[PDB]
Order: sequence, then structure tokens, then C-alpha cells
Amino acid sequence: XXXGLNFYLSYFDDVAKVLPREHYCFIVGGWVRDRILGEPVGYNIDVDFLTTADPVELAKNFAKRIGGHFFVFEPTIASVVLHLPPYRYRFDFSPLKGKDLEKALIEDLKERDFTANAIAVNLDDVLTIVYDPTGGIKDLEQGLLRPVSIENLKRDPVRVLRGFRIAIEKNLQLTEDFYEFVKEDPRIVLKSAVERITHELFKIMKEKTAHKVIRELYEYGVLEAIIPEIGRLREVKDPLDEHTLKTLEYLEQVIEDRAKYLSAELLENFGKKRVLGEFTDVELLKWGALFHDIGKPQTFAFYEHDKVGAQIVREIGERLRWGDEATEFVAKLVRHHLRPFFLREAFKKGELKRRGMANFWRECGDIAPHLFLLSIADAMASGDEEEDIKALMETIAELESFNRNEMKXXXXXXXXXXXXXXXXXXXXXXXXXXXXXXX
RNA sequence: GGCCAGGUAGCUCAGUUGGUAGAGCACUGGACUGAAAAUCCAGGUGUCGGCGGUUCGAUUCCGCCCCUGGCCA
Repeated sequence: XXXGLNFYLSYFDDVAKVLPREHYCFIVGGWVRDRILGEPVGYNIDVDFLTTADPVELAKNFAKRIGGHFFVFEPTIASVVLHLPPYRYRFDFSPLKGKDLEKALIEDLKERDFTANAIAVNLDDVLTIVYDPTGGIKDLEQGLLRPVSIENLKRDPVRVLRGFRIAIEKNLQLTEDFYEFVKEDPRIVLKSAVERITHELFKIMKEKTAHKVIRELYEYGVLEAIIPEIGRLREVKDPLDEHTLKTLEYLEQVIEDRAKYLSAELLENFGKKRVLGEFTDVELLKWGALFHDIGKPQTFAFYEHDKVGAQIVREIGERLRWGDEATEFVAKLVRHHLRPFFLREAFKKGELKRRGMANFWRECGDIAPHLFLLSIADAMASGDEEEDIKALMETIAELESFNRNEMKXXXXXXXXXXXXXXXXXXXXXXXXXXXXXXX
């Protein structure tokens, strides 16, 4: 332990007004962390507490006070979730028990993954003596995220990704012992539950420096052990894997710059699609950039490798428990991923016509901007000539402007609607349709 | 409380733009054989989990709930 507006939160008062006299409560986890790091409070607040009283009644009355929902789940801990559009509050209360309070505190802290997460403070001193037996402060000053002990990483293998994510997110450098431990057994990641790996994988794709972490998870073979399919890109010598990596990185450089490639109506709904509740479609675009060609080593002489791509992606989505909607998204993104290049190649000959455009926007109108961005970043990774790229953005311009404006007996009904739609581009018309269909 | 997948005949499983719910096995009958196994032919009235919406028409499209399981880093 080393030496209120610095560690204040509005709701803390409420907790103290719930928490009984005899029992004591400590604030642990990422709150004290992010605060020490001096990063400002976001729109999503997550606070983990350690209390000596019954966390369930605590959480029930707390939630009753702030008008939050109540939660109990597996030790056995209690949650309170209060969610309105601008902000989200997750409070997780955890039990603490012992004949010696300080001893048990230190004993809990020491079991934690990283010194940056083991720093804790007493509730009373919030409303400035801190508890950091791992000495998290010292590392946080050096700007280094260092695991407490390797045994606690091995305990819950999924933490091995956290160490990457956190270090990228909070922008810190992992220590040597972490990277050494990953070099030892990169396969350990498979021992942890699947949806955790998925969820962490997405939490890494979320940020815009993600290409460096994905390269990292590749280079230690962790991204291989999770998804062996990525390991198979190297079995074909053009380099395919480096290609997918730089395509990813360029997809981030383009996505940040997205306003100046795509139109406004194409940016309108972009980013607005939700999957797994905290993640948008941008991460799906980054995934479909990683898998953009997953099928090339499967089929070569690469004729079918796009559909093969779709099938492999889909298998990865089923396996890793992604959304069926999201995995279908990524799979369709890898399926049509080569479409704008054929449209550009058709445009360079001036052979692109209303048919190709109408097909384009009927077949896939929703993945269009993602498809365009991905095609532009893949063109930038392939190192296309400037003229070729200019032609590409011009093609995109053509399609965009086409959609912009120029786009505004069971069998019998089907052909009736189809021919009515062809005519829109009258009982006598219906009778004539019937005569044309019957004859 | 959040996300995700399953719910279909007695059991267990197909059904990617919507167009009268099938297949295999099991069960029964018959042909065959001294007998049997084997082989061959024949037999689905299923409130597609429930209530609603869009369509001429919903297992599939959309909304709201029940139940089962997985996860909550």
C-alpha cells in the first residue's frame, strides 16, 4: 500500500448509503487503473467492488436506489446494469470474506492477472492511500503492463489476449516475460472458452491500431492456434499472409479516411449496424479484410476461392460462435469481395452498362460501401498503379451516381410481379401478360 | 440483465432468392427361403415452440414472448 474529486464517482455515495456500518467495501479493477492513467471517464462506466457484506442484497438495494436492473451470476457475484442512450453503467459486486481484512485484500489482489489491474482503494478514502502490493503504480508510471505471475495467466488462458488488447488500448508495452510465455505455448489460448476468445478478438478489432495486434497474434502463432485457416495462407507463395496484413492496415487507414472515398449516402448508414451489442460492422469489415482471401491455398492451378472464402469464413463463424447474421455478413463480404475489380475491369473497356449496375445493387446493396472500401485498401496493398486506382474510384463514382438517382399457380404471380417491375421501368397489361405467359 | 444457438413424426436429423413438409434408420406387412438373416416392394391426420404482422400464399421475411443449452471477458 502506497500514498474527494480524484477518485470520486456520483453513484459511489449511493453504494455507501446502502452498505451497512460493520461491513467494508473496496474499489478494484479497471476503474482505479484508468483513473491513474488519467484517461477521462467515457460514456461506458464499469466498476468492480469487493465487499464483506452480502453482495446480492447490496446490489438489490443499490439498483433499487439508482433505478437500475438487478442481476445475480457466477464465486457468486451480483450486478447492476443501468442503461439509457447516452451512458451505460455496469456495477459488479464481488464478495470478500476473512478473519483478516487487509490480508484477504492483498490475497485477492495478488491472484489478479496484471499489476495494472490489481490496484485497489478503500471506499471511504474515495468520498489518497491506495492498495498496490503488486506495485501496479510503479509499472503504470513506466507505462508498462506486466503480469503479476505467470501462474495466474496460465490459470485462465484467455487473459493472454487481454494482455495484448489492454496494452494496445491503454497504449502500454507488455513486459518480456509475457512475450516469452506466449512463445512457450501459443496453443494455450484454445484451453479457454470459445466465446471469450471471440469476444476479445472483437474487442481488439474495435480500435484502429488493431493491425499491429493482429500481426502480433499472428507472429507468435496465437492467431494461428485460434484460427488455423490463417496458417494456410502461407502455404501459397505468390506472399499471401503479409498481403492480408497490409490489406488490413490499409483498410484501417482508409476507414479512418472513409469520408473522402465513398459518397455521403453510402456513409449514411455506415457503422450503424450492430452485432453482439457492443460491436459495429466496421469490425466485420476488418475481419473480412483478414479473410479477404482465405480460399487461395484451397483452390489453385484460384477459380472458386471467393465462394470457398465464404464457406471457410462461415465455418469459422459457426465454430467461434459469432452471430449468424454477422458471420453471414463477413462471409458475403468475402464472397463478393472481388466484384468491384471485375466492374472496374469492365469499365476500363467501357463495357460496364446498366445491367452490371442493376445486378450489383440488387444482388448486394447493403455491403456496397464495405465492399468499396475493402476493394480500395486491397488495391493499395496490392500496390496497384495510380491510374488503375483512379479508374477504380471512378467506377465506384459511376455506381454511386447510378444508385443515387437513376435508382428510385404460384409461378404466375411471380412472373406477374417481375413483368410489372419490368414495365414500371392497366388491366389490358395484365391480360396481355397472361396471354404472353400462357402462349 | 446482455449476447448467441437450438425447438420439426415415437427417437434422432435434411428443408441458401417463399409456392402442396421429405430422406435414412427404427416399426409393420408382403415377395423370397425347409426356417431365418440378407435382399426387394408397399404404409405420414406432423396445431414446423406460442401469439401476431407483410404477401394471393410463411418452417424460411419482420415484431413480441415460452423453454433448452453456451458465454458474461
